[PDB]
Amino acid sequence: QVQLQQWGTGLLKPSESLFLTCAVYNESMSAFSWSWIRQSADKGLEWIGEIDHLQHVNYNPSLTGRFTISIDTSKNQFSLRFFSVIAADAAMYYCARGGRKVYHAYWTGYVNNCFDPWGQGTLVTVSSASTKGPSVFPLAPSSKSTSGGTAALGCLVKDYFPEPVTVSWNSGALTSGVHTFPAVLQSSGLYSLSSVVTVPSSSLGTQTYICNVNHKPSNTKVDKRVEPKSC
Amino acid sequence: VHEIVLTQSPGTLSLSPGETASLSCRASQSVSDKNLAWYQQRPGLPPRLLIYGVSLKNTGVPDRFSGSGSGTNFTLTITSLESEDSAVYFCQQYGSSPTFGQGTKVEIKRTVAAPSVFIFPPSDEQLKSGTASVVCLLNNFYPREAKVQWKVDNALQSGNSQESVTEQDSKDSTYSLSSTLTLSKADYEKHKVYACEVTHQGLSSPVTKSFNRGEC
Ligand SMILES: *[C@@H]1O[C@H](CO[C@@H]2O[C@@H](C)[C@@H](O)[C@@H](O)[C@@H]2O)[C@@H](O[C@@H]2O[C@H](CO)[C@@H](O[C@@H]3O[C@H](CO[C@H]4O[C@H](CO)[C@@H](O)[C@H](O)[C@@H]4O)[C@@H](O)[C@H](O)[C@@H]3O)[C@H](O)[C@H]2NC(C)=O)[C@H](O)[C@H]1NC(C)=O
Ligand SMILES: *[C@@H]1O[C@H](CO)[C@@H](O)[C@H](O)[C@H]1NC(C)=O
Repeated sequence: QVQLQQWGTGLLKPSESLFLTCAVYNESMSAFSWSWIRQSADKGLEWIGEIDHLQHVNYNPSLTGRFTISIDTSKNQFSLRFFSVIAADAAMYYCARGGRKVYHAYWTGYVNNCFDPWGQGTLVTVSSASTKGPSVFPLAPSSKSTSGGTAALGCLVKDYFPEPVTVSWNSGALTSGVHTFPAVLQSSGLYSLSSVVTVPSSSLGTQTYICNVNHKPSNTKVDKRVEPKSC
Repeated sequence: VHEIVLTQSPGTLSLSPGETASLSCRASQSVSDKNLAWYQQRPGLPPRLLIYGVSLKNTGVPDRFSGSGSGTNFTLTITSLESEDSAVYFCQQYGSSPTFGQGTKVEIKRTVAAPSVFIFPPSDEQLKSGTASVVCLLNNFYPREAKVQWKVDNALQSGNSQESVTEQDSKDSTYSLSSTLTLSKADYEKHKVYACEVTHQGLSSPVTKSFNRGEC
């Protein structure tokens, strides 16, 4: 199974250089073209550029000159480097396997320049604000009944920057009924999100509920137990 | 070389299971040969290739996904719609330098489901920090339209809260909404009754969840 794994630093100040790398497993670099694609809320999906095993590139004409794509055919990795980012470069950046190589007499071409599979994506934030780890506050259910059959509990992941954070429950053992909401940007410039789960009200006294919060930009990792609130 | 702009219509489509979805993708100029692809995207995931070569399906794509068209007019057809088809669909041309459409969001209709409403008081941990966040949860409702009103000692709150909504669940086709009313600890302790009033067509009347601060 072909797999693309990517990494790189996502948060950077304006006029700073972005550098992302994509490792290709279970595939020869010379059998396909390899592209970088970004996705933002303002511009949607934007193809950035592509490269082949001969180090030949083709760039987005609206972005040419602002970046360069390189390939390491021996290590099965290719990279993207923006020389000096601007605010409009904030987006989710993906790598993908592009067109498939076709053999001709004395040359080779590429057909069907669509993208499959994709990398997991690297979220890029362009800001001069410093990183900040979140506080994890419980969204406690009541010891008395809030709805007789089903209770809701959760965690408030508040005042962090930048995106993203991950939330699981009971180290992944609890997934049913979990809702992790999109974060909101507060007036202070810090993000805040909630993750909730609905559980049987009879389990509140016996079953332990722990939200696993991870904010990798700040290396803030918290396991917060959520207890019923009694009066 | 210049970029061929792809325009998708409609922006949003809402259909019941079993119906047929028809998604349009118009190109500003002719797309050579059959150099168009279709993608399906779900939250937190990269786009998933469905169709390439206008009509050729990707591995694992059911027969109910079919594409057609040529020149500047292309269409993605999804028959026998299912709940998991709730997603955003993009078209992409590769006749010139690759460009994408803006996407069409497909909502899958379901039976009316009233929201289960839960209110959460601020935690003692946060109150020590000098701030108080009150949270209201609307769980698993449909349709998407819903009204959340915060009331603090019967004072209607306007502009003092923020909310976010999950994308439509791929299994039960519901939405959920989280709303956060944040105050300073000083302003929080000036009032007693904190209420969340929810209006939704699945409810026979608006539901209010509330608590009294400092009575515990
Ligand atoms: C890359 O993808 C391969 C699979 O893809 C194949 O291999 C690559 C190299 C290309 O040639 C593709 O075209 C191919 O399709 C993954 O490798 C496979 O990993 C699985 C494990 O997930 C291996 O399966 C194991 O086999 C063990 C031995 O099986 C023997 O015993 C069983 C039982 O008696 C018997 O039935 C069998 O016939 C063998 O005799 C087994 O103990 C274990 O439990 C497991 O089933 C499989 O063999 C691997 N294939 C190859 C060719 O090595 C890579 O994991 C993947 N890499 C990445 C990074 O994604
Ligand atoms: C584009 O195709 C759709 C169906 O495939 C059709 O309904 C529509 O009229 C076409 N538009 C043009 C301009 O050809």
